[PDB]
Amino acid sequence: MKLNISFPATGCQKLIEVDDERKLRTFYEKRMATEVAADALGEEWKGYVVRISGGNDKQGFPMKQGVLTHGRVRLLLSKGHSCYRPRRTGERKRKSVRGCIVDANLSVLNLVIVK
Amino acid sequence: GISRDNWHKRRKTGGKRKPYHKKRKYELGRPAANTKIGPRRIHTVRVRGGNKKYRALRLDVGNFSWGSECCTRKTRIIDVVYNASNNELVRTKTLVKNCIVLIDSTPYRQWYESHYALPLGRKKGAKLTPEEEEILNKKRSKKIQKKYDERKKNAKISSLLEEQFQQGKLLACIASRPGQCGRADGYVLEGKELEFYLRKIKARK
Amino acid sequence: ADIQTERAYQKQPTIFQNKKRVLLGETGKEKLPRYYKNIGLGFKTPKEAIEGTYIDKKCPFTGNVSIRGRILSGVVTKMKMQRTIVIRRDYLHYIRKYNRFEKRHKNMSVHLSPCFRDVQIGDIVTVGECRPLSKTVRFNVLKVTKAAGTK
Amino acid sequence: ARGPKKHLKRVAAPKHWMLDKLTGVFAPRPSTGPHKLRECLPLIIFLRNRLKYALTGDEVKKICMQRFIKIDGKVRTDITYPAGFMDVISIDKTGENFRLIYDTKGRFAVHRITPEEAKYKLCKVRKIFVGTKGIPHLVTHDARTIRYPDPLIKVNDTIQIDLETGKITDFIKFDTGNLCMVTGGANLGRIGVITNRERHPGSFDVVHVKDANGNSFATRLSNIFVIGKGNKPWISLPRGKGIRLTIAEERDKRLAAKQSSG
RNA sequence: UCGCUACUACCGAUUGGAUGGUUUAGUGAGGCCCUCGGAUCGGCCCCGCCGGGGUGCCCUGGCGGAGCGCUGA
RNA sequence: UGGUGACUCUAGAUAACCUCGGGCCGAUCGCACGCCGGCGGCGACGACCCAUUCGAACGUCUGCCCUAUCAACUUUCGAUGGUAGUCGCCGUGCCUACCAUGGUGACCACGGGUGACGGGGAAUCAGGGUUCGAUUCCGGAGAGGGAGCCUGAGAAACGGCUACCACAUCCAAGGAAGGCAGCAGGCGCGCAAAUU
RNA sequence: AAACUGCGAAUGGCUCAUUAAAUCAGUUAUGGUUCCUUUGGUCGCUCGUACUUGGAUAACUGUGGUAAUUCU
Repeated sequence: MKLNISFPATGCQKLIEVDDERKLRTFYEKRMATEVAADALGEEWKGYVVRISGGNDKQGFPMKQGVLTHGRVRLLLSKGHSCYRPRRTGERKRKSVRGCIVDANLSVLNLVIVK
Repeated sequence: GISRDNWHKRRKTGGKRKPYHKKRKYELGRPAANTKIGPRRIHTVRVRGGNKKYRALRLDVGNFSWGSECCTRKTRIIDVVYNASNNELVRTKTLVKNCIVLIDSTPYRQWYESHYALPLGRKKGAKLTPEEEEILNKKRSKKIQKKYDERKKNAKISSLLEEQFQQGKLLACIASRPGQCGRADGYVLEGKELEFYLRKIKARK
Repeated sequence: ADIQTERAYQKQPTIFQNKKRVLLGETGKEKLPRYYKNIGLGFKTPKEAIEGTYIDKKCPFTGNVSIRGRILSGVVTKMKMQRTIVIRRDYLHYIRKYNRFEKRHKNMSVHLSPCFRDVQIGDIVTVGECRPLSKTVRFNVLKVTKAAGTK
Repeated sequence: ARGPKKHLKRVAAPKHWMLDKLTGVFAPRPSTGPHKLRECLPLIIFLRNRLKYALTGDEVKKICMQRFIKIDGKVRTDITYPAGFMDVISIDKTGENFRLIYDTKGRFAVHRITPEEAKYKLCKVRKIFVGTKGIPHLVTHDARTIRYPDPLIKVNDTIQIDLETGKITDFIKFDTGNLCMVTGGANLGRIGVITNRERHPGSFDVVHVKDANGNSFATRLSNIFVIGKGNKPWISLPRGKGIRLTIAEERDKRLAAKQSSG
């Protein structure tokens, strides 16, 4: 597991690799874009709350906000969706996409320090 | 996925055609979106040339025409009483063209009492509220007191209409196609057409 | 009532038949004005088209069809439908090798208006081209002359 | 196909353009415009093939792109703009003026014309309709619509358009005794006086025409363009006067005209 | 009438297997249309910390929060 | 008012409607520069509607090879017609409800076949004929086999997408990507056909 | 340069498997329909912040995932 933590006011990202379980036990079974308390990550994470903005799974497939599935799902994506940009007008491709609920089957957790 | 081609049929002699192409796009047909009674909901379609079709799914008002008085007002559609294609379309309350509907007579009653100064559809007890006393018993000028009584001679109504005005519900017949224009217009049934469809509804039960 | 045999109301759609009248109109006469029109190629509108009570939306004298294209002819063979008959056209096809002809025939289903009443089979009839009226019908009967074995 | 064609093969071109067989597979394919593509001469054929000004289909681009070419007094930067009948081509850098009139053999012709005549053209009225709060219109064979026409203009007549303003100046009506040019068929490019007009209601009117030598011919009504009132043409005419010579005397003209040499 | 060598095709056990075309019945991917659904994204409010303008009250700027508020996507 | 051979046409008048998945009535760019704070000249993009052009579609009439060891077919499940509508760009059993019982057939329907895409044409030929026409022009169809769509003025599009059946490429085994009846080229097939 | 926007990619090319009143040819019809474009018309014809309105998003910067794709 890695965290791509980004602070929007100072505009600096950081990739922080975490290999534990107790540091990520607060993050499980949560959806995308919910404000959790990133406190159990370490000693310097006291007053920080952090929202889960996205993520990839172990095979590289990104997460999407609508799908409430614990695993991967095929979806037919058009223009204006995520995880897909068309090459032709009206071209709609079916791609596979990981759901929005956080698991241990992820590689990156995009995190936004909101406070 | 409907196709309204002519080549999926048999010939006049009865022989069946082996087809010479697959289904082309200009042969298409779309599903019947049957217009029901409810608060308005239209969904626009994109048809050939980029034009618009207003596929209405629920309709509640529509302007109708009292033909013999030259009066077009926007009423409220109540019911479906008889449909001369299929009668399962009456129990489903589907508005199609040429289906006989019940409308609300109140905009025509307000026009009649304003134009002829006669009480229409009132009961015999005649409880007349003062807000329409001023249009039924107004103060008239010198040239207007003869104009209203000049209108008052030919202000007769066929008695089949006044029984509908008693209960407040006129019979009307839709003359526009609601699944293609999104409106439910039409006309009020008068005279021989009225006493045809009346006995059709009466013999229906 | 001699018209309204259907389940909807048969009505000539251009004519308004609910005009308000006065006491000399209700006591005088119940007059239905009728819609007729002139087909423009020298076919006389029959007096039955101007005096009838029939209602037909594909009649070429009272309904909504316009006659345009080929004007043809044929003789009547089968009158067994509602408002439409079967005429057969007879022609000779030239075969080039033998320098001879051969008898040939083709049928047409064709719409017969109710103004042409008392039509027997076996008489010549002029037909006129219009839009498709049904799956097989594209001509409309224009004038009926009687077979020479009449009187 | 699915949707419209954008190419023209060469053998499938109009015969009167006189494109040879061996120069290419494709022919210039006229743009949509005022004229039918069978009834027009594109501007690339008038510059390269007829006038011999250009030599390739890139020099027509280099000529038209200097805005040196006005077709009916408006500058044309399309080389496949369909110029048709009675269209005035003004080239001002050289000083010439042409009008596209058919000649006696069914083609167009290089007809140089005086700039005093190039301020007007004739059109033929094709449909007259009212509308839009009761305002009457014309439609001519160039798709020129001229609202508020004279009430005595009807269908198949001839107006005279002023080309700087777009307005009608005076007209000719369809009658007998009027001088007409045939603009279609096998009598195309022929000039004669209207003798007779036979009516066929539900079909086409046939208009019998009489030459200036006595040669009568007929056409359908749509191939008839009234040029003059009486016998006087309101436009100039080509070197031949719209009078088709039979091939015997057309041979005699050559074998007697070579004998003026030395 | 009656003796040698081989091919063509059919019958040909084997209820030998594999695949098409018509239909009986059952099932029915995927798209579209309808009725729902509502993950999320705004906006308008309401107070709290407060400036200026006008005259305790109104409009403005920074935010913050909460509500099954009430609307849009 | 104007028209056609013929309108239920074109215009006119009156009463109303006008779709929140909205109908137009310009919050746009450039070049020369100005005339008495206003008034500007040429263009470029747009734009509802009308006309035209380029078409497309659906129809009318007439026409095609062999076969009777194919003589009756079509009609539950639309076959022929009538009425009312649904759908559709629109005309129509196109489709649905209720009816009527019709429609085609030795003048060869219906069924099967074709070493059948149709024409313009080609070979041969006294005159008549016979046979070929995959092939560069016109028209149709189709992109491995059926099917369904998105976008758009236009496609049921395959050098677009989504499935299924048939093949088949990579793979770290979780997945990913395909479509030469385009030009070359390869294999196979075959008597039989050229340069990556 | 890039990327957004517009337009095209529905033409051209290839082949002849289907298909026998079908395709197609000649002849007519749309008075029974759609038509990007071009050309001409029309575009103060409506009686009811403007000396200029609102929110995003690429390219870009920066941090990543996947063995792998014109993936994101």
